[PDB]
Amino acid sequence: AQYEDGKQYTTLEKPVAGAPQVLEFFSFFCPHCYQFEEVLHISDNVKKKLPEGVKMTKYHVNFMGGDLGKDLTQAWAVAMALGVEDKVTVPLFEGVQKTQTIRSASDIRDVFINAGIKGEEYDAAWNSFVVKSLVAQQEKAAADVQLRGVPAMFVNGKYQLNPQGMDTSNMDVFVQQYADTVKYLSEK
Ligand SMILES: O=C1CC=CN1Cc1cccc(-c2ccsc2)c1
Repeated sequence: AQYEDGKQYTTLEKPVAGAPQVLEFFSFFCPHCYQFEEVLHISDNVKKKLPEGVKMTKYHVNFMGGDLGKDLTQAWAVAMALGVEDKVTVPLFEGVQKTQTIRSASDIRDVFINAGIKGEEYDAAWNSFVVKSLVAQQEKAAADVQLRGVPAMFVNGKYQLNPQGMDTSNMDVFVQQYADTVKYLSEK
């Protein structure tokens, strides 16, 4: 067929009940994730093609970058809680991988301050149990699929995107193939 299990996607042998409809994982340490988000704009182009009533969830992971990797999962929880993902995603990626100016939790915080989140607001969120809960939700979702690599995207707890089964000669074509595959999977 045009879409084939093992080609554009794979099928989880242990399906996850109650999983987010479309679930993306990344790390700000992850070089391919930098490409996915900053250059390919995968999340945006996937979202722009999702059926009505299909929501997209994006979570950070701990298994890259040690201590700072865990700090970034907590900062991503702050970003989600405050709803400022679209303000901090670029400077966090660039801070970690382009300028390499993010070396500590304080450096992460500076990115939010520069993006206009007030210091008191950031610190209250950082220390909040709402954010602890969001951190737990990120960890649980990744654990549910035994996640050991990023970038990764899952659909309905059942299917995992397989971008290695896609032509990478043209960036634009690759992105819409990925997006069309997520749409196809969500409609299964
Ligand atoms: O996910 C995959 C599979 C193979 C490579 N990658 C990562 C990547 C990074 C940056 C650009 C491309 C790309 C896609 C079409 S033209 C250039 C692909």
